[PDB]
Amino acid sequence: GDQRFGDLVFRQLAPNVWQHTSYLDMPGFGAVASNGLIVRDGGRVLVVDTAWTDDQTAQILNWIKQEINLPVALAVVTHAHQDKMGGMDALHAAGIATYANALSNQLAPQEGMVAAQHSLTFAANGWVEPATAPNFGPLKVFYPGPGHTSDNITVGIDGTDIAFGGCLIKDSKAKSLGNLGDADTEHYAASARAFGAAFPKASMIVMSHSAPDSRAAITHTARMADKLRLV
Ligand SMILES: CC1=C(S[C@@H]2CN[C@H](C(=O)N(C)C)C2)C(C(=O)O)=N[C@H]1[C@H](C(=O)O)[C@@H](C)O
Ligand SMILES: [Zn+2]
Ligand SMILES: [Zn+2]
Repeated sequence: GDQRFGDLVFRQLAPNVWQHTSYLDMPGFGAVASNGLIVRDGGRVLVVDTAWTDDQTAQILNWIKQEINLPVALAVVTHAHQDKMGGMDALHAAGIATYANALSNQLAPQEGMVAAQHSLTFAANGWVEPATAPNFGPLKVFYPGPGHTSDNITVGIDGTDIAFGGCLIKDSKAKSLGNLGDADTEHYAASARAFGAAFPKASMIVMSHSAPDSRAAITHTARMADKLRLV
């Protein structure tokens, strides 16, 4: 079901949802996949996560313009690392309104990211304060607590069985939790379980670094995280 477009791969998940995949090329690293989402919300398109680079992100915009040809109303990025926020300048050059966790915007300069134009804040139960996420349509944004990073956020897509874990969630066969340099090893497992609880009807779990998985992804991530906590 994957389709190549330039150096990107797109996979349709639902009538109005596609996963975008881009691959990092510095000289020094493998071709590392990163996934995000494209959501058609009627007469506009919503983007979750940039690609690694501005150029790659501009390719995503060209795919959208060709294959959907509606205006991109907004992008939300799920934390301040390159694979999620590397393409902010391309979004801004295209005049797209960008949203991130307030904490992601505060971290951005230290991480080398361009901050999003707008800051999301969250209630104590983890749900985005809806004043800070105006006209998000089907995107249900949830901060599950610190895990992969302090600022990681997650997104459910209303009307579908899809929830997006970002880099918080790893696939049910993953051997490790990936990059833990910025991780909160005490709270990670609870944050993975909270994501599962926030979207209890989602049966397709989309994540940054593997194909869409079942809910087993969530329970396998929380286990690896608790193993890490107890060492
Ligand atoms: C580096 C990237 C990683 S670690 C990585 C992805 N899966 C890898 C792997 O070794 N597999 C065997 C699948 C290595 C992750 C991550 O594990 O979540 N994401 C990026 C970095 C990150 O998100 O922390 C970039 C954004 O700095
Ligand atoms: Zn990350
Ligand atoms: Zn990642």
